[PDB]
Amino acid sequence: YGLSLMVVSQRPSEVSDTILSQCNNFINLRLTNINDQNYIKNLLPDNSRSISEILPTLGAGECLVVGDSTPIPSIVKLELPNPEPRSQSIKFHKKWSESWRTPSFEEVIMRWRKENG
Amino acid sequence: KDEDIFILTVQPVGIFKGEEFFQGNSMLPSPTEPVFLVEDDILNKIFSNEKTKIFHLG
Repeated sequence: YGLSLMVVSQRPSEVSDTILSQCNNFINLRLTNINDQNYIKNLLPDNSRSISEILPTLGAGECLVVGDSTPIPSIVKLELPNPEPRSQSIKFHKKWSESWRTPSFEEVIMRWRKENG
Repeated sequence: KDEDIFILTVQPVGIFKGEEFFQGNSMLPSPTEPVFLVEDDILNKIFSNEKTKIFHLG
């Protein structure tokens, strides 16, 4: 019917094996856990397992590509996108270095009861 | 051959270029390639971040 899935994860050993068994193309970044490496090796072909020993030593921007679309499993260096994704934290340490601030409790004790509850 | 030779075993931890440190190397040295020890200042530079809200541990 024309539908495809891209599954992104950082703990492969905690995802269902039913869905990960339908994957044909694998992009692997740095991994430092033995269980994850063993699971990936079991999922990956033997020739990739021979070169899989480079997973703990992979740097920044380099990924191991394995699958049918490539003639040989390889190591590829990518380039940064433009624009770049970014999250929104509150920087605990940076805020803790400022002066003392007093929140307005009168306003925040409201909105617990919008009109009468 | 009645001569003493001192041999060492080493394992890499990263690669640095210029005056900054990055994790991971993905490249390995070849035979006939020099080694140049290390100085105490570069360790201080690596383990002391430039601002970025440094927190001293020990």
